[PDB]
Amino acid sequence: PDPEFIGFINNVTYPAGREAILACSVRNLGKNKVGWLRASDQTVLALQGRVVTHNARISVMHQDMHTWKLKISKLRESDRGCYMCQINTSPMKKQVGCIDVQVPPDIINEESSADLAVQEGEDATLTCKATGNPQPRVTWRREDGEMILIRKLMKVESYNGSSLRLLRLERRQMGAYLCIASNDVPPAVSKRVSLSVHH
Amino acid sequence: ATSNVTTQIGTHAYLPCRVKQLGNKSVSWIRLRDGHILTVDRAVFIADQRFLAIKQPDKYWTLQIKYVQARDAGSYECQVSTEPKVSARVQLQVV
Ligand SMILES: *[C@@H]1O[C@H](CO[C@@H]2O[C@@H](C)[C@@H](O)[C@@H](O)[C@@H]2O)[C@@H](O[C@@H]2O[C@H](CO)[C@@H](O[C@@H]3O[C@H](CO)[C@@H](O)[C@H](O)[C@@H]3O)[C@H](O)[C@H]2NC(C)=O)[C@H](O)[C@H]1NC(C)=O
Repeated sequence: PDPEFIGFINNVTYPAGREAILACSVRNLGKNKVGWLRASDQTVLALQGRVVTHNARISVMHQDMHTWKLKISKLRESDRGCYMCQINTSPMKKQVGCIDVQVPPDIINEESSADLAVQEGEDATLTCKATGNPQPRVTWRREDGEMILIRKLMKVESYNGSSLRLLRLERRQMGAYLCIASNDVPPAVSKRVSLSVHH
Repeated sequence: ATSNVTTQIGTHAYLPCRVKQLGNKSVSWIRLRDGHILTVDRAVFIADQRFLAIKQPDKYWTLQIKYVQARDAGSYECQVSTEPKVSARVQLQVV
């Protein structure tokens, strides 16, 4: 009779480079048909057992008459999002499966501080811009282990933020600063930025 | 072409696909309000048989909606199955 879904599409979380499979199960499909739509950019992916998109990483598979599979190989971060399995009943029936594509942190040297020099008592902002999914946290600490000095100024052994803002610099504050970028997706990364303070 | 098509209730609407078909890629129509897949090439997915995809020799496609009703008004999108897609919208106005 009227086709219906068996369970719900299971949602997946993979690092980039892995393969994602979304299974859409239907009972009594009859003469109806199953289509796939990528929801983020409303792109038709497949219709029945045929792939529509010329994206060569995406395919569809059908063995058990009830289960319709969407496969995305070598997951890219832009594949993240939800995927609609449509049954052409009237009114339409649909389920959605979602892909979380995790990306490990990466610090961009172009948009991040290189070794810099400042005159004593001047200001100096160190900055590490980071990419990743989830968006990576950025932590600033001194390689030698001394506490950084920022407004309460006060002594902290770590600062969370992309831009470490140092002002009224004194001679003690010269040396190597680490910015660590992490998002619980391994591996965390760090950039080593060296600050020199002239008299 | 045009992104605004006006059609009297009860007459056939012809929605231009304002994007050119490239090579052997497919041409598909979707309804934007619900994401409902309508046509893929000449295959009609939606059960409503007033919907028809017309393939022209010069690679410019058309979505025909026979006997337009008020409920048909809204935005439609033509898309060519490159990755990323090439797409163009059409507002159908019913009068
Ligand atoms: C995979 O994820 C989908 C989607 O989940 C939701 O949307 C995402 C964008 C995220 O924001 C998620 O955090 C968010 O929860 C799950 O689908 C949802 O499943 C529930 C079932 O618990 C659906 O609710 C029901 O709908 C049925 C009919 O379909 C009714 O009979 C029930 O009474 C109940 O209302 C809900 O509609 C559905 N949402 C969508 C958009 O599809 C899905 O369950 C999940 N997969 C698994 C295996 O958990």
